[PDB]
Amino acid sequence: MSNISLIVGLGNPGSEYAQTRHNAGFWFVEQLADKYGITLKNDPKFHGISGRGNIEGHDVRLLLPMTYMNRSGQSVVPFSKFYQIAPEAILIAHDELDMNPGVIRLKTGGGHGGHNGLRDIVPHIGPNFHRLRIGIGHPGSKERVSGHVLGKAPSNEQSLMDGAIDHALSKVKLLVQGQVPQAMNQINAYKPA
Repeated sequence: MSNISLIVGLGNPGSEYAQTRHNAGFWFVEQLADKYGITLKNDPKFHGISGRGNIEGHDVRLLLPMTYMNRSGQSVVPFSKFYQIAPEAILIAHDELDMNPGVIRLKTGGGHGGHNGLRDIVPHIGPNFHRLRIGIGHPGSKERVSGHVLGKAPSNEQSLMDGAIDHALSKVKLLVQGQVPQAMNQINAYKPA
């Protein structure tokens, strides 16, 4: 299998969004970057914040689109094209309404599932990239989805999501080493302590 060589976190820019559930992907990638001492720098050519460095023996690029969520493809698409990174070598971390806080899954392929960041990406690179689906819960009804994803979780739910993210961070070594089925088994088996 392709090694994962580009890890993208989805989210919105600005301090008013930094703690909102829709930035779960940013939380994952920011934490990963700091764990391996990869510096995320302003990258206006690709409408994002990006870095590059060694993660467990492999040279990996990290990307945070600064386009706002619904326009994420304006960063991800030209970045991945410029560095000639195939979709199969890309992992995209994002919030997942259909899983609860504390649930985290690695998925390969498929569509956007209504996620408006993924919606802006799949059309242009196709579906065959990996996704880290970070459960943020669903608020009961369709009307309250926007307020849920653009709001801050309470403490209890935030701990659960943080626990799930910690767990996936510990499996990034398998991902960058090309052991995607192993990583999928091990991520998808997580349950909180």
